[PDB]
Amino acid sequence: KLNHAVFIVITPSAIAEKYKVNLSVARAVINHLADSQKLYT
Amino acid sequence: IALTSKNLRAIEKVCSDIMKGAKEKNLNVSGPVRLPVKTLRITTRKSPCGEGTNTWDRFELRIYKRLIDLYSQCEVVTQMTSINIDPVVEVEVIITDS
Amino acid sequence: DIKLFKKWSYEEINIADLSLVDCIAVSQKACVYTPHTAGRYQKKRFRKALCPIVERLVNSMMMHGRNNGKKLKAIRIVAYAFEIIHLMTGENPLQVFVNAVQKGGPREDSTRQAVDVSPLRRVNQAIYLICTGARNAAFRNIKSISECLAEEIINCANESSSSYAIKKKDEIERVAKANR
Amino acid sequence: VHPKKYGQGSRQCRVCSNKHAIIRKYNINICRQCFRERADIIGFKKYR
Amino acid sequence: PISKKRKFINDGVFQAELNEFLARILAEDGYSGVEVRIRELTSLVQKRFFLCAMAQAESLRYKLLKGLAVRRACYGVLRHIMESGAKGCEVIVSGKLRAQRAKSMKFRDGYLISTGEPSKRFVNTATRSAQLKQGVLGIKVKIMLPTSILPDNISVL
Amino acid sequence: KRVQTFGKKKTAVAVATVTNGKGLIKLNGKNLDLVEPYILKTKVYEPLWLIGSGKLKNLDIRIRVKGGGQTSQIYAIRQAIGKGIISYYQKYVDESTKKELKDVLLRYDRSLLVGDTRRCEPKKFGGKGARARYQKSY
Amino acid sequence: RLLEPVPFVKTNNCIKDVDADLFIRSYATHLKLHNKITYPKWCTFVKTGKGRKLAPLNEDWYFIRASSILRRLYLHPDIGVGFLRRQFSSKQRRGVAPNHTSLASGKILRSILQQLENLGYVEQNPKKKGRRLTTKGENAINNFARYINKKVYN
RNA sequence: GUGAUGCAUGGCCGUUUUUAGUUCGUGAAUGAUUUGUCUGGUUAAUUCCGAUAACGAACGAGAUCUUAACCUGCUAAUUAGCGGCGAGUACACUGUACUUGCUGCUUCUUAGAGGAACAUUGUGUGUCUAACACAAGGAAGUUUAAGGCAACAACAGGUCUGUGAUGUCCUUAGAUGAACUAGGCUGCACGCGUGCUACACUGAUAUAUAUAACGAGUAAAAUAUGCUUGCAUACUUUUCCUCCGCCGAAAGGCGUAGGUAAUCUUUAUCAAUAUAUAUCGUGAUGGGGAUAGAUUAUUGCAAUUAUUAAUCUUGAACGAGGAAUGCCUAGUAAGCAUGAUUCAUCAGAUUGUGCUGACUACGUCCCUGCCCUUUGUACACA
Ligand SMILES: [Mg+2]
Ligand SMILES: [Mg+2]
Ligand SMILES: [Mg+2]
Ligand SMILES: [Mg+2]
Ligand SMILES: [Mg+2]
Ligand SMILES: [Mg+2]
Ligand SMILES: [Mg+2]
Ligand SMILES: [Mg+2]
Ligand SMILES: [Zn+2]
Repeated sequence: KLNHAVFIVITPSAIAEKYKVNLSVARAVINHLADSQKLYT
Repeated sequence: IALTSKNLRAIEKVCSDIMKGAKEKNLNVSGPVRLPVKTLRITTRKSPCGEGTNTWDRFELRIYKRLIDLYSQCEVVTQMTSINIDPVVEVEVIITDS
Repeated sequence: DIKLFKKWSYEEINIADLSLVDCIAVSQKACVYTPHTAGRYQKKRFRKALCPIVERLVNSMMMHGRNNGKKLKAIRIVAYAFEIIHLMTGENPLQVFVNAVQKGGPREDSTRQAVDVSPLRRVNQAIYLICTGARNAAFRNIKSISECLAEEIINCANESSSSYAIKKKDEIERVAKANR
Repeated sequence: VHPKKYGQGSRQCRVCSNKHAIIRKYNINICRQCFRERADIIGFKKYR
Repeated sequence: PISKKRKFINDGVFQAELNEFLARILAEDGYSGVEVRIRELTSLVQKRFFLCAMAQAESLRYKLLKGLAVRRACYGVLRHIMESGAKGCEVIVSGKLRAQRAKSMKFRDGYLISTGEPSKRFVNTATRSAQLKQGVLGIKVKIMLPTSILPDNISVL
Repeated sequence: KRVQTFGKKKTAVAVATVTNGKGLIKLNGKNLDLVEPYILKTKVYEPLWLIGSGKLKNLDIRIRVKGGGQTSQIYAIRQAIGKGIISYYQKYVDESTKKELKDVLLRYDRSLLVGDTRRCEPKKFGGKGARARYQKSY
Repeated sequence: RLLEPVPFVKTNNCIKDVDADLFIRSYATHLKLHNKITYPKWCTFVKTGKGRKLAPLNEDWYFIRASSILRRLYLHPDIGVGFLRRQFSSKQRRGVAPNHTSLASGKILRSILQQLENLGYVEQNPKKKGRRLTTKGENAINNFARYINKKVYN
């Protein structure tokens, strides 16, 4: 099991791997950074 | 004029004959237009019983509808139609201005 | 100019195998902009040799029943993988793919005793292996398919036994050795 | 007498009065075995 | 008002019915016909409406009914067919026939093509079930007619 | 002036009317900007790229597509374009240029000029598909 | 996002020369800005068609639908309610029995059409068949498309 | 007589078998018989060649038929289009998108007659025989792909529950005939089939966008008069496909419209996979929709043992499946739907049709099953 959390070189999978998070949260993070598959630097 | 029939070659022959008749005189005849052959397909299962690897057989009664136009008087068209003809080719004449 | 994906040109690519060149044609008429060719690659024995490698990869990806006959999706996935390769682990993705292919073929196989492998067959195996591994990685993980596939490709290029395909190849080789 | 107008037992084969397996397309109303025998005379030729 | 498809099928059905009626009536006739003493027949049709194989079959059936030695009859039929200029024939008679169990008996003369659209074209076939002592005897006659040319031949001059 | 040819992939006949004009190129009433999916877009544009965008500033093109699915339609369109441009060249422009264009097309691939002859084979009884029979348990 | 080097010029005149989804979105936005069309009563807790077994999840889906309808109208000569329903059909998974195609809930569509006619965008033609676009409405749509194109160019 | 008997039969169908096999004339070798019909090569093929106590036939194969494949830019033009052109409505430059009204071309649309591939030319392998492999040309090079047709002989295969094809025996008014009223074929500790749906993230969810092909579509009810809900009389749309307009969350309803059909349903688009953008986020989870509970309809004389449909809710098994075993080689597998058949109503079936379009052979006799020569047999019900 791996119950990831919500309350606390860019791709969603990577984000998930790193800080242990839901991928909706990863997406949100990505969006924030910027401010159906993803690629960011 | 609409020529409905079951037998292709016969129908074709009939069409040819009518064309020939037309070519005599006085007839602005549009060429024979054969229509989309709406094929009656029956897929029956062969074998009365349920024995044997159930083979079907696609029958096809393929009706040939044929169509042809003219600018003429009724009697003349009737005369033209009289090529003798027989029970096989079903003829229908339309004598409308429209 | 002639190009693939309007991005990776494959005039820069290199090979250095001979046999593999003979087998896989990325050539003058096997130039292509997007994998989807409606080519007649299986009406002859060796007509699969003319086939571009990207197309083959896409086909391989296409596997597994509930995802079968979804060419476009596969193509998209491969594009994504290529992009990833370009970005992270920076190199011409085509070159990487080629390297992976070179790596991938088991050179000797077992039979009912050890025998050698034709180049085309080896290439095919490599193509299969890479896709299968990727699929495995994807299945009931989270990661995503494109990312996983990309990772696999990179591993193949490296020639490192962390990925599955390479491991399989190694195993096969070992078996062959044991046989003869 | 009970409603015999809409059901399998309502109508029958033209040929042999059988209520089972009637080709009811195009108002042929022949049970299929019989049709198979008379497909020649009706003008149903097997091509493909 | 009735549609073309519907009409055609109906016509076919009518034809079939007519044929069956003729068969029922004319046990004493060399029947083939289907193109329209006879007065009654005409009346019946009105009420309803608002060399050859079939003939040979009928003849055979009649002979059977009369009560011949079977084989002899078949031979005679074959001879007749030959006389009438047939390139080939075939008769089968299966059923009870003398013994209780089984017994299908072939009677070929000239060559009889079976497979292809040529078969469909260049053979007339017919099937009658002659009811007899303790069941039915099963005629099937098959005649290959004079061709308008067969696909197998390549006649060099 | 104006030239009408077709493409053909599976069922999906794309009829390309190639006329004298400014160089727009369209489908029924829509620009080739659309087609539909972004991925396949290149399969329609490819002949143009091969021949050069300047060569088609003399030639307007309209394309009427009918029948088939998506990919097949695209292929048909491509085929129509390939036949179309070349046909135009053969008539109203020179022969050498036409030949050159043909050569270019050949070098790229088949399917642009010559058609894909494949078509859905009839399903057979005892199964769902053409070959695929049902199942025996013994 | 959409833009790219193409081998031709685009006559950005009518809506058929615009990318669809984006255009629809823009139209929805415009509608919202206006407050030209309402959101009846039942809209906020209805299901768009048998097959959906679930609410829209878009908030301003009605507007989007309306926009789509407009586009459809522009595309075709005379278009009914049934046709519209057919257009906005999806696959209905019947759980265990295999999927069928599912006709949309037509009521909402009808309501939308009514609203449009009230506002003066669509037109029930006594000749021919059911409700096409009204000329003014068409013009407006064209203008909007043009605007969108301009924006994209910018 | 949908009684008994398919081991009494007819016809029809299945399998042996879609494989290549069956037979004759004469000749030759006490008899059954053999030869022909074969050591070999070749073929999809007793298909050919070559050898030869045989030579020569005939059916079967092949040919033929039907489609699908590409052309005549010859034959034809509606109920198909393309233009031609008026009339506009929008915007571009100095044409483009869209509707109403009028009427040379045949590329697309329909469908008749023709054409085209024969291993043609090129090069290999082959008794340089029949033939094969490769290359070019070409729409096409595995008889181009697919069917249809189906010899001889059977099986004691199936079917008398398809038949007024049909024998005998039974039954014939307290009928095993017909007709009516329910009930049952669907009942369930369990075993074996054919399927459907799943087990998720290449995915569900929800919006948006895209785009098929084959098709198939015409005794009961309404309204008024006369009398006691019933009958009688008069009169006319409706019985199937549904456009469209309104009501209805939904299903459906009511009103009307076209269509006896290349005209209308509807088809320059009736579908889903597609694709694009959002919500999820690997958690029996929004994967999954079993089982259940309660309505609103429709069909029907009649819906409970729930016809089906819809709405709300119920959230089961299942984390890719053991022993076994099926199907398949190019528009094929698989996925995705959909038309038709049954149909008063009801596809999870069948049968067609399309759409997305893989992998892997391009062979071999290892298994399995057929066939052949030799061989052995005490089997011939093999
Ligand atoms: Mg033959
Ligand atoms: Mg038996
Ligand atoms: Mg012998
Ligand atoms: Mg044959
Ligand atoms: Mg039962
Ligand atoms: Mg069934
Ligand atoms: Mg087996
Ligand atoms: Mg013995
Ligand atoms: Zn009957």
